Amino acid sequence: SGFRKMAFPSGKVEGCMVQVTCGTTTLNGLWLDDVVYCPRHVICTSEDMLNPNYEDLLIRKSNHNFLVQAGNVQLRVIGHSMQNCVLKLKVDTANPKTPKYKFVRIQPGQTFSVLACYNGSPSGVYQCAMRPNFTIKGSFLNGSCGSVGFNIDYDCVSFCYMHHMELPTGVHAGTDLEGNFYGPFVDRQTAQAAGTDTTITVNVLAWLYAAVINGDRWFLNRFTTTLNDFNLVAMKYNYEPLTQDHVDILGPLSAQTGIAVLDMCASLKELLQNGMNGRTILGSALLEDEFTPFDVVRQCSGVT
Amino acid sequence: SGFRKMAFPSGKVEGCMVQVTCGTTTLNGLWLDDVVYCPRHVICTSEDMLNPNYEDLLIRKSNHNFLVQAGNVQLRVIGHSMQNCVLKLKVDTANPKTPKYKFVRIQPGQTFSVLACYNGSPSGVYQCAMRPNFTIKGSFLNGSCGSVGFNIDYDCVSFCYMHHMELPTGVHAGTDLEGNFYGPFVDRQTAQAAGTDTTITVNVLAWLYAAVINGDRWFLNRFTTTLNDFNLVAMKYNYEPLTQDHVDILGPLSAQTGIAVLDMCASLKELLQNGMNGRTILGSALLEDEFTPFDVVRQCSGVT
Ligand SMILES: *CC(=O)N1CCN(Cc2cnc(Cc3ccccc3)s2)CC1
Ligand SMILES: *CC(=O)N1CCN(Cc2cnc(Cc3ccccc3)s2)CC1
Repeated sequence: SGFRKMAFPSGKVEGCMVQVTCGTTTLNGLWLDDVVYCPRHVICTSEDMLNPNYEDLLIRKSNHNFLVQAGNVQLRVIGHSMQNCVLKLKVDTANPKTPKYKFVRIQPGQTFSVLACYNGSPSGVYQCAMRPNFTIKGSFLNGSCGSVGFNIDYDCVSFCYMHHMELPTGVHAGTDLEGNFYGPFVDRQTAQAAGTDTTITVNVLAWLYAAVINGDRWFLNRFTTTLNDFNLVAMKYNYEPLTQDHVDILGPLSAQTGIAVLDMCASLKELLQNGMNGRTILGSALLEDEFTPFDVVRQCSGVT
Repeated sequence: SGFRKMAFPSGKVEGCMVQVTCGTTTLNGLWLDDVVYCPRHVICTSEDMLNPNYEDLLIRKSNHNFLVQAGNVQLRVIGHSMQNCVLKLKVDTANPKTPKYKFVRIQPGQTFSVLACYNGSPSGVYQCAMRPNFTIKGSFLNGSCGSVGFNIDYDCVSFCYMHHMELPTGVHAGTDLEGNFYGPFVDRQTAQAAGTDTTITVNVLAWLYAAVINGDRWFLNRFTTTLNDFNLVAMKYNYEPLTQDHVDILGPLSAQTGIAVLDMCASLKELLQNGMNGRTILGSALLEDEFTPFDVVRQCSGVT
């Protein structure tokens, strides 16, 4: 028993982290097979970041300008190309620690682990969610760009995020491993405001199910509701609308606990309307939304 | 910017996890050099756990009864011994992935990362703290025993915890790597109640400093207090007494923010007395106590 904000084991990803330096900028790269992926803003000076023309800046760079170091050994760059907002640096050596992998583009509400790195070296691992406004709330200092987000399915690492920037409000933006930003963000030091950071309703319900499985049951009430009634309340509280797809995904949790999804929605509705009254659920005084239904099943079952 | 509950990268520890089976019980083992460490209750049947005499049960076990598997390859056991509540299984092969390591016994209030494992395979990593009542609030299912807690200092892993049991209240108990339980707990299926789970005051103050460094400043007030006055309030709220040693340890955070430790104590005193009033600090609606002052400095500076 017990329920924790749990990250995937990071070993498979640690073996892929490298340092990439172009001129005076050093950030992280992801080395998979004979390609190193990194944010294209590694070619920028702090002056360039204000309004960079990446194609033009890249013309002044040659393979030998990209210094790639894996541990304390230098990798030989034999090609370079820009794919959207990432650079792909072809090296002459395949990463011998390359795990089975995929590049996936996640949907808002999906969680993933981040291996925060500096100078190609891992500093820590934590769990994030792609917010409904396409930002993530991470922990990233200067030098952390190029750190990646991922999920693991037994032995296959699905990379979903590469860190590129921090908005003026302290929230984070990045791309998938094809270099496409999540949301409307651009790799430019310009006015970029995030939209409404709504709560991931389906995740909150999954976490309420985890609470029941782990013994926290005070919030269970004698009520039920409908999808439409619940959604009127969810709209009022800046929660994402709950769909039949979300109800279906919560089916295994509903089956395990014997609590119908709509009954849990009515418990959530009362928590939104009445608050916690100074009480806690799974050690939290707020409704946690960074556990998906899959995460709750995975953690409550013990998938390795 | 941003502040997350961050675990150490788990790769160095993943390379040490093995499966240990004795009869019908399978749990995790830690393989360092040519020794595999595991909870001694691996020799128990569910019937034995009620009142086990470990020395007597161990007499009926031989080296060949301890099945140790690292990945899909079997390790040859050439010796076995009991040290307190752990068994040390000498194998004929040194773990080629053994990192630089130490065995440390932590004090309450200290944090560490846990690599939750099942059948010698890593499932996830999360951050814990040794509670003042010597329990930890983990996420452990049956089969997770033998999973370990650790800290890392650059390339040296300091192992501090091995998981042994869950109390009837859903909290966890275990040993250091010398096999001595933290607290008064015993490896027996018997009535073991935990003492008061008080809040780790020095950790809360460190986390308030992290909040200020990361932009959350609403809770800063116009007041100050003294150690004795603050401690009268801390006693009332089941917070650990703050000592001059704790004040000294908070010195670098005080210096970085320009907020004197006693002024932060006065902010904490008002938060205890008035509550949060529906507001949050670093995404939390409660005062977080599982970040030490060292953790805050480490994360806010980017140590790898
Ligand atoms: C996320 C990440 O690692 N990066 C993107 C943001 N930059 C910010 C900086 C750029 N240059 C720096 C050093 C400097 C400061 C002032 C004048 C000249 C150079 S920090 C870091 C990389
Ligand atoms: C923490 C950990 O991994 N362990 C300590 C607690 N045991 C509990 C169990 C013991 N035997 C089990 C299977 C069984 C159930 C009922 C009757 C006979 C066998 S679960 C697991 C290991």
